[PDB]
Amino acid sequence: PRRRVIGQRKILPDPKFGSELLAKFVNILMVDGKKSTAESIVYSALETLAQRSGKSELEAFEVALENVRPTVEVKSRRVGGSTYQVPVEVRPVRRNALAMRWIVEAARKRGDKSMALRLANELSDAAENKGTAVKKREDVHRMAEANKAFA
Amino acid sequence: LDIETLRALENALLEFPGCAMVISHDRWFLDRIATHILDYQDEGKVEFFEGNFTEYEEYKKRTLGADALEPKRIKYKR
Amino acid sequence: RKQVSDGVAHIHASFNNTIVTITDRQGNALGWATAGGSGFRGSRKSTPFAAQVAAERCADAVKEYGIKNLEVMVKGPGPGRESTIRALNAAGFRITNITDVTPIPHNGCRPPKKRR
Amino acid sequence: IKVRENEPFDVALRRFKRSCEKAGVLAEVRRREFYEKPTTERKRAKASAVKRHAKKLARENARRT
RNA sequence: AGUACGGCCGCAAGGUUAAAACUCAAAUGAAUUGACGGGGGCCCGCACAAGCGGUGGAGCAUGUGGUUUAAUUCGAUGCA
RNA sequence: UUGAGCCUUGAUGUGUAGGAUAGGUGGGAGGCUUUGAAGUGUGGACGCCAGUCUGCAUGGAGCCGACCUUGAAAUACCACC
Ligand SMILES: [Mg+2]
Ligand SMILES: [Mg+2]
Repeated sequence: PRRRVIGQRKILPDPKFGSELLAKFVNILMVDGKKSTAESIVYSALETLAQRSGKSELEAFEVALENVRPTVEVKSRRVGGSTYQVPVEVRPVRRNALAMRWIVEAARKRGDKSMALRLANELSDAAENKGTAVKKREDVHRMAEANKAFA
Repeated sequence: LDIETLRALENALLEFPGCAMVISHDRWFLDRIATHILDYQDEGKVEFFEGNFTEYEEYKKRTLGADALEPKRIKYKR
Repeated sequence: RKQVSDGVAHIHASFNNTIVTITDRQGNALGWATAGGSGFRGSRKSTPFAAQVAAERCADAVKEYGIKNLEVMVKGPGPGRESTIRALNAAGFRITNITDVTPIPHNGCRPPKKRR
Repeated sequence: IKVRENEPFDVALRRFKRSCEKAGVLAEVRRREFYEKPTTERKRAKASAVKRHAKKLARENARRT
């Protein structure tokens, strides 16, 4: 914010798979402080994706992530009383965060079955460049291309 | 239908609360209204794609194949 | 066609638009493109990018002539009076020389009143 | 204005031509100022410039870095 | 009120010379301390930005306004 | 400078099967090329992209039919086309 540089919280590794990448995903899907529910959904959905993809557990998560994590984004950057969005690059840390938020939001849409399946479908579509999350990354990528004049 | 009735139908379809499935061969008319693409291919596979025609083409470009020549234009005479 | 070898690229950079014309050495226009008419109509047509695109759009549509060298003539105060030679060079052209033909009166006609 | 490249440049710098006004004079002859706004403008222009010298003259300043 | 009237000057626009009745207890200059500025500089804070979750829609609870009432006791009224 | 027509000279005709771009009947036999080749290097045009037509260069005598399993046969002329 205004004054300082704030610290980090360093997160805790995911129980079943020793990667903090999936731990942050569980935290994003978390609602109302119910972490046991959040991990239960993620574990089940990632397991029923292992039957749909072939990659074991984590490769099939990253190849979904790498498809929906963007590279540039437009933010309101007025100068002279302006109303146009300057396309700017996204730092690598935010790229994962924007990817996870988009996947979870899309999964909360596309109501087909319980949350286990809705998540499972979305990562499978992300793994093949098809879902609503990968569509959203294209919308922002297309909104930055339209604004590429401003730099 | 002509272009005028076509545009009127497109507007009426847009102002629809329910849902519709439209079979057509007019790519432009289908593109101006379609939100989910159900496209038939060879060997009886019906590829389903949630999105409009712009993002359908973008998905194909994202995972595409290298060629562009459909026809042969065989003949009539002899 | 006509396989012209040495051409002349005219950059008309205004505060609101950029116009690129590649002619021959005698001033016969071969092709032209504008930042405004290249899909940037609005507040984005007065940007160094829109002039760069108009130079790509004007390097295209003169490939029929096989132009190798380009004498560049820049004219006007504009955002795209520099981001255009880079696009002309990046389109395979060999910039022979660059000239700023910007009309400066020797204290001639009276300009308009300033906008308050 | 005109610039010749010789054999190797890849670097055409006639943007370095700021010795010629071009921009400063295009931005000025583009509007009718007044017969006397330039008179006021130039008087303001170097009433400030002389003061800047009347400050640069005072180089015996205190305040310990 | 540099106005009216009268002179003089002007093709005219008008210029110049130039009052009074009446009316007010001030008008005014410079500088001071503040406050304010769609003035400038620096800095801040959930102020914005980045997010999460709400309210405004529905039912009910509670308070208020109004309106009713024999009385709907009185008080609190931007933030506060 | 053109527009239109007409006569010539060229160039051109990818279905499937076929050796590979096969217009139609021909009507006949072998001619073609050596008046320098079946080619390699090169340039343009067409290109249903397989490709065959082309201006050249030293080298210049071998390319198809005929044989048939394809609805048809082999630019091997002038034809009126
Ligand atoms: Mg007077
Ligand atoms: Mg008078």
